[PDB]
Amino acid sequence: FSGLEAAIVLIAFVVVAAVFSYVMLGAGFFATQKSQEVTYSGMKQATSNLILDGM
Amino acid sequence: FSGLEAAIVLIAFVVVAAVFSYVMLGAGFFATQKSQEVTYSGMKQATSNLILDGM
Repeated sequence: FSGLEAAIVLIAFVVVAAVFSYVMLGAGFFATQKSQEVTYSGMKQATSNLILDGM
Repeated sequence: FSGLEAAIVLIAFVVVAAVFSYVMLGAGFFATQKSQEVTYSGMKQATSNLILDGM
């Protein structure tokens, strides 16, 4: 049994990690960038209120 | 009984040895050179992965 083949796999473990890492970050930024949008809209929802002024 | 004839055979033992030796090496290099190819392809199999980037 040789670690030469272990290397072959070690790539695969690392690569899928990096790809998941890659996407999760992308998934994550979008998660954040979405989480930001709802907040900006959230405050804009309340503060965009319009009012009847006087009689 | 004379070793003169033993020589005649001793050639034959040596020759088939050298031929087997000759081929086994050739069989062996190919074994190795094959063992290398699968490894190169093996890493190339994992690392050649392609990815969808972003939305």
